Amino acid sequence: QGRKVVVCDNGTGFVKCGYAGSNFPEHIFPALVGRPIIRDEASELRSMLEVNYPMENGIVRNWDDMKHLWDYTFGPEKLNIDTRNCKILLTEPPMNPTKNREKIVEVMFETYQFSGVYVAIQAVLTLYAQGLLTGVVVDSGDGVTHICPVYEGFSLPHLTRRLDIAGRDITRYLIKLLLLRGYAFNHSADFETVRMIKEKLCYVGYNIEQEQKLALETTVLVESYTLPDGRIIKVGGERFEAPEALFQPHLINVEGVGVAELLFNTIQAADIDTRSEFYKHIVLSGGSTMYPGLPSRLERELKQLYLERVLKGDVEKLSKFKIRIEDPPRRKHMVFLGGAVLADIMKDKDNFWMTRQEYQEKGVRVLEK
Amino acid sequence: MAYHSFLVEPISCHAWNKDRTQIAICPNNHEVHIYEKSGNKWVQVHELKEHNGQVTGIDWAPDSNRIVTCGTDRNAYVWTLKGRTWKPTLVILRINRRCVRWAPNEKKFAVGSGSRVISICYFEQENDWWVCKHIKKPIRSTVLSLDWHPNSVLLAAGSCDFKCRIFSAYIKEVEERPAPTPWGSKMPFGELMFESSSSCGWVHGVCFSANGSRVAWVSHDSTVCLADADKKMAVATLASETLPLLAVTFITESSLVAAGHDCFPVLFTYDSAAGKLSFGGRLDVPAGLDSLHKNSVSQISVLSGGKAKCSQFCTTGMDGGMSIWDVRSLESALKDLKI
Amino acid sequence: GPDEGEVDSCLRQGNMTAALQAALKNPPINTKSQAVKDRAGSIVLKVLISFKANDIEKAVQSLDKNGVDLLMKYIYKGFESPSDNSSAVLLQWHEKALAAGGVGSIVRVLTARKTV
Amino acid sequence: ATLRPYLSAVRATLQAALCLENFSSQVVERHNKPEVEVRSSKELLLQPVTISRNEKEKVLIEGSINSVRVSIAVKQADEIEKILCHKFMRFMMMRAENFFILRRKPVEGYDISFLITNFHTEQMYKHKLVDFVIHFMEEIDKEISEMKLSVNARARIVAEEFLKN
Amino acid sequence: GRLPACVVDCGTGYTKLGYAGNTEPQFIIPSCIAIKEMKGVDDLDFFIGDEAIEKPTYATKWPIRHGIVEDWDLMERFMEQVIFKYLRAEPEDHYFLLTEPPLNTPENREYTAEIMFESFNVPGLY
Amino acid sequence: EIFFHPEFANPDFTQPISEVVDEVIQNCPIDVRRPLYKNIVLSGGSTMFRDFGRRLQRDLKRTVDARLKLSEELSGPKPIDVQVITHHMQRYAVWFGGSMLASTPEFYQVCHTKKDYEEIGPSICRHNPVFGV
Ligand SMILES: Nc1ncnc2c1ncn2[C@@H]1O[C@H](COP(=O)(O)OP(=O)(O)OP(=O)(O)O)[C@@H](O)[C@H]1O
Ligand SMILES: Nc1ncnc2c1ncn2[C@@H]1O[C@H](COP(=O)(O)OP(=O)(O)OP(=O)(O)O)[C@@H](O)[C@H]1O
Ligand SMILES: [Ca+2]
Ligand SMILES: [Ca+2]
Repeated sequence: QGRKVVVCDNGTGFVKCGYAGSNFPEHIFPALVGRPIIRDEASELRSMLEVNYPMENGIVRNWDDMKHLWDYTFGPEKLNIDTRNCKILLTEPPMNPTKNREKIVEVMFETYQFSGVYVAIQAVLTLYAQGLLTGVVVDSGDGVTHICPVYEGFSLPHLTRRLDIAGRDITRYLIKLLLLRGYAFNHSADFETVRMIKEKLCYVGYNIEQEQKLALETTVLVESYTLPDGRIIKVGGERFEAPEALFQPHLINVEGVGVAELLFNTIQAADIDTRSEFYKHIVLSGGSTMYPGLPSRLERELKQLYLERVLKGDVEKLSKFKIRIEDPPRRKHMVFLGGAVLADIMKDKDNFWMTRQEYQEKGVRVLEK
Repeated sequence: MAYHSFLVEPISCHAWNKDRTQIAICPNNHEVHIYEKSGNKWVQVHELKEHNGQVTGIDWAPDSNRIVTCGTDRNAYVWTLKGRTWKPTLVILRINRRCVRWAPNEKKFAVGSGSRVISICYFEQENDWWVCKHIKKPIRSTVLSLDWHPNSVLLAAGSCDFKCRIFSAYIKEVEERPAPTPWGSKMPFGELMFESSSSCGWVHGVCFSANGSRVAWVSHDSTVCLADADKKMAVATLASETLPLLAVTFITESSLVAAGHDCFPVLFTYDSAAGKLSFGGRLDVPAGLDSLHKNSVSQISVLSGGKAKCSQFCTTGMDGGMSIWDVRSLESALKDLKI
Repeated sequence: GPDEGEVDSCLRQGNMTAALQAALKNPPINTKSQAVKDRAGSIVLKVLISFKANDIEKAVQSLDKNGVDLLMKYIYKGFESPSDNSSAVLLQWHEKALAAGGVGSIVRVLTARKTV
Repeated sequence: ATLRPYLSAVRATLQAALCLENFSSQVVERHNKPEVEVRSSKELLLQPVTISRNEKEKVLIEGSINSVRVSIAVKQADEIEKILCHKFMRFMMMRAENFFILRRKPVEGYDISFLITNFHTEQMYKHKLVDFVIHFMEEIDKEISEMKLSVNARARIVAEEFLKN
Repeated sequence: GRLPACVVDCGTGYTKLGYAGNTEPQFIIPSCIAIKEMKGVDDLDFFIGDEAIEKPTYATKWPIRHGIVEDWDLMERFMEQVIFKYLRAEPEDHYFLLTEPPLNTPENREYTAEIMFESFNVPGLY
Repeated sequence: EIFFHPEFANPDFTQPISEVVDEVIQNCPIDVRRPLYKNIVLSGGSTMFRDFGRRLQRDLKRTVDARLKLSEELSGPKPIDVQVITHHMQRYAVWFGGSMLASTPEFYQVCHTKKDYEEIGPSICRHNPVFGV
C-alpha cells in the first residue's frame, strides 16, 4: 500500500541497506567510490584503483561522490528500486550540524526526488530495537567513537561526548603493533589485510596486568595466522594490546581519558535521580562492539569509577550500585535493524513522515523536530 | 563394538534423529555437521554455519524433527528443516555468559550455561518468537549436564558447585499442570525440589531415570552418586578406582552405564534392597590404548530401547570415534556381567 | 585432632596395625586451625616413618577406601615437608597406596576442597 | 632417596591431573584461557600437590579444570651443572613457541615450568604426554651428565694441547 | 667509541666481511665451510673461506641457501672463524652489524640474535 | 641475456625482468609508485654485468610510454619518469650501505645494547630502527 518502504545506513566505511521489517540487512557494501587511471564491487579492486570516501568521520566531504554513492546504493546492484515510487529512512550521527541535516533532505527531495523520507537518530534507533526509552547508546565505527546518552526518546546534545578512536584506528594500532613484533607490513598496501587480522585474532582483555602476564609467561595467547601471500605470522599479546587503546586513549597519543572514563564521567555528570537509571541500561552498538571481551572490561572499569569516586573507598556501599550492560547478539548493526523495525512499525502509521509534495510545495526544512 | 573413525580432533556433542536415520555432531568448530548412513559407509549431508564460536550443546526434537543448538556464540539456534535447507532461528538466550536439551514435551528447551542460570526457553506463538526465562535460584556455577525427567516439567542439572540439583523449569503458559511426583508436591518455576550433599568434585554427569523415581549423576571426584526418591530421597554414592566419569546414563531401572576420563565404558548395578550402588565392571574389554576410544568419553546417548531397556548405546568421546554399542553383544561377551 | 596415647600404646606394643588404624581417626579436615592439621600430618608422618619395609603390605591392605584417600591426602601434606630421609618411606607408601586405591585415590585427593 | 617409584607417583599424579577439559571464561565475554595460570575462579582450582624425592630435586603439580601446570626443579650437584641447567632451561624456554606444552618462564622457586593446557590436552595423547614428562626427567638427568663429561673432556684436551706447545 | 665495529654480510655464494668505515671489504671469502665426514674440540677443526672450497680430507659444505640459513651450527662456526681467524678482533670490545635477507623470518632474526649475544658476548648488535 | 629473457633456460618461467619490476612497482602503493620507479637501485654481484640497467630502463620506459600512450588515446597524463641507478659499489652494495650506516653516530644510538639484550631478551633485536634520512 505504501509502495515498498526501505532503510539505508550510510556509515563512515561500511554501508548497510535493507528492506523495512527485515531482521537483517539485505545488502552490505563497502563505502568507497573508485576511479581508474589506465586504459563490495570496488573493494575487490583497490590495488590498481583510486578510492575515495564520501562520508568522512560521519560527515560528507565530496557531494559529487556522495550522489554517485546514492545512485549506486539505489542502483540495480543492491536495492534496484525507483526512488520516485518508494519511501526510505536514513540514519544520522549524533552532534550533527543543522546544515548537514538540512542538506540531506534537500538532496533527498531534489536530486533523488524521493516520494517519502523519514530520518531518525542513530543513538535513538540503536535503543529502539532493544525497546527502551532511557539508555546509553555508544557507537564506535570507522570514523569516531561517539558516546551518546538517550532519554525518553531524546538525546542531550550537551551530554553527547566523543572519543577520537575508531575501527580504523584499531586497524592502524594492530598494523603498527605487528611491525615491532618482527614482521613487516605496508601502511596502505596491506591495510585491509591488517584490518582482517585484527578482526580475527585481536581482542580486549579484562585484567591488563594478568593478560600481559599470560602473554609474557605462557605461550597460550600466541596464535598463528596465514596471509594472502601464503606466508604465516604468529601474533600473541599484540592481539589484546592493540585494542586496549579503546580503554586508555593515551596508548596512541590521543587527547582524552578513555571510553570507560568518558562514559563514567558522563554518567556521574547526570541528574542524581537518573544516575541509578542510566547506569543500569547501556546499549552497545557499532562495529567495535564485536571485540570479544569488551563488555566485561566496560563493566569492570565502570565499576571502578563508581567505587573510587561515587563510593570513594566504601566497599560495602558498592553492591548497591546497579551494573547491567547488554551485549546483544545482533549488536553489529543495531542501527540498521532498529531502523528496519521502526520503518516496519511506522509504515502506515498516521502521516508522521516527510512527503515529496510537502518538499515540493514549501519547506526544505520541513522537519518536525 | 562398532567404532567409526570420523575425525582426528575431539567431539563436542552427539545428537540423533527421530527414527535414528541421521546423526548430527560438531567438531569443535564454528559450524555443525549433519551426516547420514547410506550403506556401510557414512556420508555428510547437511552443514550449518550460523554460530559464531565453538558449539557446546546440541539436541534434536524427534517428534518435532527440529534441532536446537547453543554454544560459545552466546546465542541459541532453533533450527528447523525448510525444504532442502535447514533454516536456523536465533532464540535469544539473554545471558551474559555449555548445555542444551529438549524436554519430553518437545515444546520448550533448557539451556544450562555459565551464567549460573538454567535458561529455560519456550516458543511464543503469539509473538512468533522464542522467549527464555532464567531460573537462577540456588545456582552458584555453570550447568555441565542437564537431563529431564519423564514429567517434562522438572529438570535436573549438575553444577561446578559440586552438586547436582533437580529444579523445575515448568512454564505454565506452554503446558498443563504437573501431576504430583515422589520428588515433591510443590512444583514451581524456580523452586528447588532436590539437591546434592557432595562438597567435592564437579558434577559433569547428570541423568534421570525413565520411571522418574531415581536421578543419578557423575562427579569428577572419581565418584558416582545415584539418588532415589523412592526411599525418602536417599543418596547413594560410590568411589571408582578408575578416573572420573564424564557422561552418565541409565540402561535399566537398576542398571546404568557410564564412561569418562577412564576412556572405557563401564557398567554398574544398584540393588534397591541393601540401598547401595555396586560396580558391574568393564563392558569395553579388548596407539597403545586398551580400549576403543583413545581419549575420554564426552557424551553417551541412547539409540533405541529407552532408559529401562536400552538395546543400543551411542557413545561420543574426545577420541574422534563414534562408538556404537549393543547390550546384546555386551551381554554375550561378558558372561560375568549381570544387568 | 587425634589421640596421642592410643597410638603410643600400640607403638609400645609393637602392633603397628592398631597405631596406623587409630592415627587416621577424626582427621582435622573441617578444622580451620593450621596447627591441628600440621599436628595430624606430623603424627601420621611419624607413624609411617618407623614402619618396616616388608611389613607395610599387610597394614596397607588392612585399611579402607576412605582411609586410603585420607592417607593419600595426609601423605601429600607430608610430602611438602621432606626431611630426615622420610621421603623414601613416603615414596614406598605412595606406591603401595597407588596400587591399593588406584587413580581414584589421588583423584579424590586433588578434587578435595577441605583436607589436611 | 632416589628411586623409580618417585617418577611413578609423578607419572600417576600426572595421569590424574591430565583430566582437563575446554572451558570458557566466566568473567570475560567470549574469552578462553587457562584456569591454572590466571587462577581467577577459586571454584575451578584444585588443591595443588607437591612431590619431593629429596631436599633439592622435586616436582610441583598444580591442576585445574581447564589447565595443568607442572613445575619441575631438577637436582643441583655442582655449580657447573647448575649454570648448565639454567642455560638449557632458558634455551628451552626461548623455544616455548614450538613447545605448546611449555611456558616461557619457570615457576618461582622451581627450575623449569610447563603449562599443559586443556587445548593442549585435547590435541595430544594423555598417555603420550605423561610419557613425555617422564622421558623429560630421565633425559634431563642423562643429558646433563653427558654434557658435563663432554665439557670436562674439552677442557682437558684444550689444556693438554696448550701445555704441549 | 675509540675502536671500530665489524660488518659481515653473508651471501648465498659469497660472504663479505670487514671493518666498517673502510672503502672495501677486509676479506671477501666464499660462502662454504669445511667439516668432518663427536666430542672434544671436534668443532674447532673447521675451515672457512676460500681455504675450504677444495679440501680433500674434509667435506665442503654450503650453509646459506637462497639467502636463508639452513644449518645454524655451521654458520655459527663460520662466524667464529670469521671473527677470530679472519678478523681477529676482540668481540667483547666491539659492536657488530649483521645483514638479513628480504624474506628473513622474525624467529630467524631471534636465533641470529641468540647466537651473536650469548656465545660471542658482543657489546653491540644490529 | 638470460636475465632479459628467462624463457631461454627455464620452462617454468616466462616472465622477463621488465615485467617483474613493472608488476612489483604496480602491486605496491600508488602514492609511492613514482618514487619506486624513480629510484631503481641495483644490488648484488649478478647485476654488475655491463649494460644491464640500460636495457632494464629501456624496456621499462618502453612499456611505460606504451601504456601512457594507450591511456592518452582513450582519454576523453604527466610524463612518468623512470631511472635505473647504477652505483659504484653495486657489486657489494648491501655491505657498503652497512658500512655507511655504522660510521654515523646514530648507529651507536640505534644499535641494540648488550645490556638491553640481557635485561629484556631476544625481542630487543626483533625491530631495527631506520635512520640516516
Ligand atoms: N569482530 C570485530 N571486532 C572488532 N571490530 C570490528 C569487528 N568487525 C568489524 N569491526 C570494525 O568495525 C568498523 C566498522 O563498524 P560499523 O560498520 O558498525 O560502523 P560504521 O557505520 O562503519 O561507522 P560509523 O557508524 O561511525 O559511520 C570497522 O572499522 C572494523 O574495523
Ligand atoms: N664480475 C662479475 N660480473 C657479473 N657477475 C658476477 C661477477 N662475478 C661473480 N658474479 C656472479 O654473482 C654471483 C654472486 O653475487 P652476490 O655476491 O650478489 O650474491 P651473494 O651475496 O653471494 O648471495 P645472495 O645474493 O644470496 O646474498 C655469483 O653467482 C657469480 O656468478
Ligand atoms: Ca554505524
Ligand atoms: Ca646479497
